[PDB]
Amino acid sequence: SNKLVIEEAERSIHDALCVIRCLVKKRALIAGGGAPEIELALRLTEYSR
Amino acid sequence: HVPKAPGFAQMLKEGAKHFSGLEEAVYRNIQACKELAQTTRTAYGPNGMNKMVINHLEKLFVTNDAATILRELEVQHPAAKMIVMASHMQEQEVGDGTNFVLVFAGALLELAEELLRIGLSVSEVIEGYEIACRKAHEILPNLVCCSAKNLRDIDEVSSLLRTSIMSKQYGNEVFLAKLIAQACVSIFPDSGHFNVDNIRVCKILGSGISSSSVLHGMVFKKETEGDVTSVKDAKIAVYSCPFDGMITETKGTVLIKTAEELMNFSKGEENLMDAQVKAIADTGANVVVTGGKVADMALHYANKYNIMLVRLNSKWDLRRLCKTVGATALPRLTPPVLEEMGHCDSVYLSEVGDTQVVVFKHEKEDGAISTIVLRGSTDNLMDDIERAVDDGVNTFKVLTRDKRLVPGGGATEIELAKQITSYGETCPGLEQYAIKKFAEAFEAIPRALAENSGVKANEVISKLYAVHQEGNKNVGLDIEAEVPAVKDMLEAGILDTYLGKYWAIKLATNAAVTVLRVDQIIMAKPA
Amino acid sequence: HRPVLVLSQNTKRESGRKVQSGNINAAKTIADIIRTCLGPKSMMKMLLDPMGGIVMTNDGNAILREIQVQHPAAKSMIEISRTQDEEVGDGTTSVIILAGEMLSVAEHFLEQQMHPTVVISAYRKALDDMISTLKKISIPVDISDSDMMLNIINSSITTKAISRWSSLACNIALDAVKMVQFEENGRKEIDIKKYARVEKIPGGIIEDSCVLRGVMINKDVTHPRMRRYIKNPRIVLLDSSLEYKKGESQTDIEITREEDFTRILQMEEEYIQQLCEDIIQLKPDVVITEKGISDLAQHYLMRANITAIRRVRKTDNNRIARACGARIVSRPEELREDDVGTGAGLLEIKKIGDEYFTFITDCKDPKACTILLRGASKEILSEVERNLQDAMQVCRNVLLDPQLVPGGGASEMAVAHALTEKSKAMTGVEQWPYRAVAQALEVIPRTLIQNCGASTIRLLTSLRAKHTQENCETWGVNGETGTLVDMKELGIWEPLAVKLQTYKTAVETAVLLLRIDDIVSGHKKK
Amino acid sequence: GPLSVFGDRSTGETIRSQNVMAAASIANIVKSSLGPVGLDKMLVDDIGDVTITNDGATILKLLEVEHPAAKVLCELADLQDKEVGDGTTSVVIIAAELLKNADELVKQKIHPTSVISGYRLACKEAVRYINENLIVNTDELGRDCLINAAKTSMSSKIIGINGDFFANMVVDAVLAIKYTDIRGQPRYPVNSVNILKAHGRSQMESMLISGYALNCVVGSQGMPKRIVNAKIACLDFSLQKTKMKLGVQVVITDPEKLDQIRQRESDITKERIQKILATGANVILTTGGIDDMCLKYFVEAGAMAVRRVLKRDLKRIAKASGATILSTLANLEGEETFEAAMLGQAEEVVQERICDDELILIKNTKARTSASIILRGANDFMCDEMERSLHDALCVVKRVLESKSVVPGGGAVEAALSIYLENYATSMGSREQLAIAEFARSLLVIPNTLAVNAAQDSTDLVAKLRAFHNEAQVNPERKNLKWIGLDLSNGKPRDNKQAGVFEPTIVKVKSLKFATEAAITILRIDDLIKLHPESKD
Ligand SMILES: Nc1ncnc2c1ncn2[C@@H]1O[C@H](COP(=O)(O)OP(=O)(O)O)[C@@H](O)[C@H]1O
Ligand SMILES: Nc1ncnc2c1ncn2[C@@H]1O[C@H](COP(=O)(O)OP(=O)(O)O)[C@@H](O)[C@H]1O
Ligand SMILES: Nc1ncnc2c1ncn2[C@@H]1O[C@H](COP(=O)(O)OP(=O)(O)O)[C@@H](O)[C@H]1O
Ligand SMILES: [Mg+2]
Ligand SMILES: [Mg+2]
Repeated sequence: SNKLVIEEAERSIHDALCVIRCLVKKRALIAGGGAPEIELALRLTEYSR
Repeated sequence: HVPKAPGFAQMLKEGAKHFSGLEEAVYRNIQACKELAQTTRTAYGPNGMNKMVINHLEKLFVTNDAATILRELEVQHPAAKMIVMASHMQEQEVGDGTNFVLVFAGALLELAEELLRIGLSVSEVIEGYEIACRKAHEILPNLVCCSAKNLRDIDEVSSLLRTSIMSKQYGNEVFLAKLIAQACVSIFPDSGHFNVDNIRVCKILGSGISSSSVLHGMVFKKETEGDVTSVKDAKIAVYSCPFDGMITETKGTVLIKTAEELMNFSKGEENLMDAQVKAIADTGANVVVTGGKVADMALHYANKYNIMLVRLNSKWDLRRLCKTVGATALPRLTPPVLEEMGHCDSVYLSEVGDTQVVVFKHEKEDGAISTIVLRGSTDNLMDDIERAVDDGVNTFKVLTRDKRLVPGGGATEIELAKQITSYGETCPGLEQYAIKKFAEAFEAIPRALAENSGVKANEVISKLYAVHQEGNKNVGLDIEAEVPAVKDMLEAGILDTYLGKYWAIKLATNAAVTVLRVDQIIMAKPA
Repeated sequence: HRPVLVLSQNTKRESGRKVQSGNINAAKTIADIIRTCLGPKSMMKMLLDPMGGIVMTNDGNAILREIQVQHPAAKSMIEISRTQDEEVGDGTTSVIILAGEMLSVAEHFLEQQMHPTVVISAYRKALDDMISTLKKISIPVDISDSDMMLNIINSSITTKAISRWSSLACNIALDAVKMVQFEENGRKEIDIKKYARVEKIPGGIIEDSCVLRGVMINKDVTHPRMRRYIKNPRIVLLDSSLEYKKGESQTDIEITREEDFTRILQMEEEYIQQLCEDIIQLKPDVVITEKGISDLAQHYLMRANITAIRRVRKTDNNRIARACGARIVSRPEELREDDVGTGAGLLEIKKIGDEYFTFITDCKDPKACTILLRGASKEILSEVERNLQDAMQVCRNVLLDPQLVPGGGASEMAVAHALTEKSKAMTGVEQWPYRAVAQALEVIPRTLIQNCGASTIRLLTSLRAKHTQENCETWGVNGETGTLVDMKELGIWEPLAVKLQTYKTAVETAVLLLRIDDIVSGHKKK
Repeated sequence: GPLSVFGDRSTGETIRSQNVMAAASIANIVKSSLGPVGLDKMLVDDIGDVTITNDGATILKLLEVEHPAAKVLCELADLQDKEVGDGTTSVVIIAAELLKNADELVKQKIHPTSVISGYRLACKEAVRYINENLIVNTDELGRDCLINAAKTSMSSKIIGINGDFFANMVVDAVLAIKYTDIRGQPRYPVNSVNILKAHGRSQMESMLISGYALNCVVGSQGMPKRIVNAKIACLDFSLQKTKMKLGVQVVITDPEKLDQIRQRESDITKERIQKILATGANVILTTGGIDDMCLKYFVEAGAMAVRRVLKRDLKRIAKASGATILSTLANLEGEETFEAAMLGQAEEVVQERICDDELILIKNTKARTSASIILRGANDFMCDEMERSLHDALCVVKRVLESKSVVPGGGAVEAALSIYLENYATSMGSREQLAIAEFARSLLVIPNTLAVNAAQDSTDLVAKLRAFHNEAQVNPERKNLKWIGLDLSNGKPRDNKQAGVFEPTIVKVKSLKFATEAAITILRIDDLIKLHPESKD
């Protein structure tokens, strides 16, 4: 509807095509939404001890 | 190349302008006074709106009264000052109806422009307005239906004062009518001259208007400098001299010649001040109020003989205290007071609204003077209620001068518009057009009441002439709700200032005539 | 220096009563400027131009075009008088006074808390009833009569400055339109601007001014051997040049031999003699072109007894093509017998004030004429030129619409009583603005007595009583004396196209300026 | 420590309050020009040009803005002209009130993504409800639907008369340019109607020229200006002298061959003008240029030649008169053939008087019978207003004839959506129900603005408006109160079905889709960084 929404929709589509681009190089995925940052915080705390 | 037009016959000014004729002088004076009529048209009536007016002193004035607005506006047009000074004469004469002058004379000059541009010059519009003005003073004694004569007490004047209150304080029409009834009737001179200066307003910042009251006495804004603040006998000795002793006038010089006169001078001055304070303590005095300063030796014996001291720095407030408690200001130092003592009921102190005040409250002998203590949330609100209080005191002086009243709220101006139109149709001359335009100026006065209420003024002004068929003469305007279906004014009780209507028609006619006499304007360079 | 976080920078905002009642005072201000230029007792208004010239006139269109205003609603009223100047001739000053009065009564209803769309809807209903009233009081005109057409053009120039020479200016303006009334195909047209040229020459008297039966130009002969007085010339009009110019190419000639350079200089002389031999096959007398004529072309036309004019303008060639009946050709080798201007009368190269003027007059039936104005100076000759333009256009409206309306106040009072009697069946809130349109038409008989100094009370009361009866209905205001004379005896008659354009433009000016409640000023564009 | 940017950074609820005041600065301008009681404005430039208009697109395009949230609403009005064409004051007021009510939600610590997701559930339900509560298509009403929809668009402008003069000229113009397409598409291209302006007589003398009205002159004053049974020759090449190109030069070695080349530049030029004129062609239209040498051949043969016409005007004439737009010579290595069977046809080509200008008219064109409208006004300010009001009126009848569906105007759609979305927010609303409830109050500003500009009762007329629409949804007794609108001339709710207040469906569907999408972008400016202007380095 505006010229500002198309520039954001162009970057959001490129951010969506790059997600599937990472799945071609490495066929592996993890849980999102703050999931691996907690596991990197607990396992490296036990590694530091 | 391009030429220009030089001076012709009398271009001798050094920066001043000049106006001559009807289009350059007369028509421009009308359009300048029309802008003042359209300015205060919104603030006219009970449904009028306030105006935050800031003067050159950078302070705030918010009010709906047209008299106090024009005093702050720095008007510079010369013909516009004539309608301001005509409204200022309405405040000095009766104190109410100052805005009635701006609507009527603003419509008189506006309809005069329709006559100069279609017809007669100023020699016949002025003479036509003067005939209808003399006939307007013959209908006003015929429109009197009620009178403020029977039962001159706090019950009848509580309803006769609501019209001057509801025009500026619409929601507080019941509280301010009872506060002006317990103050104006209580200072009655027993069929004498009603002084409007005997009612003071003590603005105390604090709670809302529901906590306001009227105290029979005076309330000051000063301290005691003592510890005798509880006085129940209240025998007041009022003085105007500074309460510090008796000093000479020319130079003043203590002349010591021996060691005995130096040692006895300090002790002799304390014994001289001790004999003067105990001379008024044996007479039964309790409150000693002075005008000037007070030394430390006078405060020492004031607390010793248990008498209260009051400092009044204003010389005008000292004369009002003499009429409050019934005393006399003595210019000399403290004598034995024979019969010029004051007699109040209770003089105490209380901190109301974080303000320590001194109250000369009368309990038994209630009527000597009155002071309305107003409360408000802002200082700007208390100034607007004080203008509504002063409009209630000025209306009480009108009823003392003339007890007649006319039904307001639009009922008087329609009957004045009908009778002048009857005189205009029976005049076989060329000046009958100005008589018909004089009655249409009365038609625009209930038009401003309907435009401020959100009602269409075309349907409002059509129902007024339809119910005025030669025998009613009382139906005004019902601005309580939309789709009016207007009612009677005597049943509602909307009638005020017959003497106010007698002067506001006369002042606005002479103001509009004086503008039309101006044919040539010679102004100077403003500096 | 941090910028201020604003929106719509350096522009103004204004709405409410200051724009509705502000555009009325801008319309009343322009109507008071030209208020003393409507009746026959009017006065001139001397104006000053930024070029250094002086425009001394009393016409309402020429005054408002010389005024530069800054108010936006004041710029609308100037374009109203420009529209009335192009449609009709003498329909200028009356619209600006009427649109100022229709907005004067419109300001009264805006103070009564009435919506502006109610006044415009009452103005459009009143506009449709003013057109039907003028068509009932009209009168058919015999356009074949000469004395009837002289009374129409005399009524339009009585206000102007040529009312003193009324017996001469009426015969000039009538003969100017009747000559240029040309009809080739099945369509009648009158072009009084491209074919009826009004040329002014300083000197002489105004009584010697007359419309020539033909055209005239300020051009001398190219050679003194050429004749300056031909009885019946055969005029051939050209458009191209009689010279040798470079072609529209990149032509370059390589000269290697000795005889090549002298041959090109001889072929330039033979090319001019070839096109000069092609124009003498029809045996002409006058050759008129728009571009230059070389001296080699002047030599061949000298011994052939041909008078040649050099640099006649393109607008003058289109005007002489209608007078002599010639064809403006642009190829000398494509000349025909129909392209020769036969039927032309006397041709004479006169001199008026140390300057030669080529006169082509005395034609048989010319379709274009030139009005020769001669006066004291160029100042008053611009007045007669602007008055004859207002005198030829009012004759064009009668020849396209032969209906007359009784002017001089009788036109406005005949409709103001028709709007008053029709307003009795309204019975609504639009009844009172419908009555104000009939009262706004009173400003045209108000102006005719304020200019002559008569009373506006004793006369308008008697004039309104004359239209109470349906029999007379044509009583107007006599601007000469100041009494009420019937227009059937005076002879003041205005055309239908003048009075219809006056009422249609004054209402729609009030339609546009009443719907304006906001003004934004301070922005730029490309 | 902080950010070392050379510009300006403002976070928090500062920009969240500035974008609402930026949108309200635009909405408070155009609120006085909505509905039949709306009033026009004045647009004065710095150079002195005055533009009197009331359309929401012409005002916001000429008005300069600075705020980034202000350029969203100004470009929102420009999209309404191309997509719909009259829907371009109502979108700006809705999109600004969508931000005003969402600002009250984010001040209650409600997350704006729930307001964005709450607006999408209310926008898609508003299109679903308006497509299931239409009255009838264009079969029952017939020609009364096209006239009543045209008068609704003209009521906000200068051509809103009580009669049907301007309404009948618009319907007769769109119905005369019915251009069929493949797969059954009766297209109505409204850009082919040449809208001309001339300061002349009143608005009741606006001619409806059945054909085309060319805005050009004849040129040479020796040609017949009226040709009956004319044959139009539409061509686009300059009829000037034969000038050689850059690659071709004239290098002569013989002085005797000089004059034959000079005459050849006009002989090849006049060879084209004699083979296009011997085929019966009387009217020649040219987008290039016809010089003074070639104008003689039309005066001699008695033909009309119009030079320097627009390329957009030549395509409208050649398609409507059956002419072929020819640029050069063609047809399989032919010298000069011109394909004389492909000439145009016309009943009458006549140059009339248009108040001191020249205007060429073509009558009925004998092939397609197109239409052109010549407007008549008082001054040039009214003619620019009459052109914009007529172009918005042509876009209304275009969408009705294409999409045969109309909705009741005058606030009848916004009253029904204000109550259906409140019941829709109660059924499936857990946390986004406050955004759907504020979507209904934002839609109520369209009947609220009609009561302000009419100086009528505000909080009582709209309260009486939704009283009929509430009984039409909760009392299924066939009350038929879905078409209750506003009578701004009287101040009472009326029935828009019998009153003839009709609007197209996509003037409100595309309005609610563009205003909701624009309100999402301005709702995500919680952080804003403004850099310094890089002008002088
Ligand atoms: N209860 C009421 N009903 C109708 N009209 C009222 C009522 N009370 C006051 N008014 C009107 O309000 C107006 C107020 O006028 P005001 O401004 O007080 O005049 P002035 O400025 O001379 O004091 C009066 O003219 C009166 O008619
Ligand atoms: N002899 C006369 N008696 C009365 N009225 C006259 C006479 N001559 C002219 N008038 C009036 O003077 C007016 C002049 O109008 P004018 O300013 O010429 O209009 P425009 O500006 O359109 O040319 C006319 O409307 C006409 O009625
Ligand atoms: N006769 C009428 N009665 C009630 N409302 C009307 C009438 N005519 C028009 N309207 C209203 O006036 C509004 C005008 O909107 P408009 O400014 O034309 O939108 P846009 O700017 O998109 O063209 C419409 O929404 C319509 O509801
Ligand atoms: Mg009062
Ligand atoms: Mg004239």
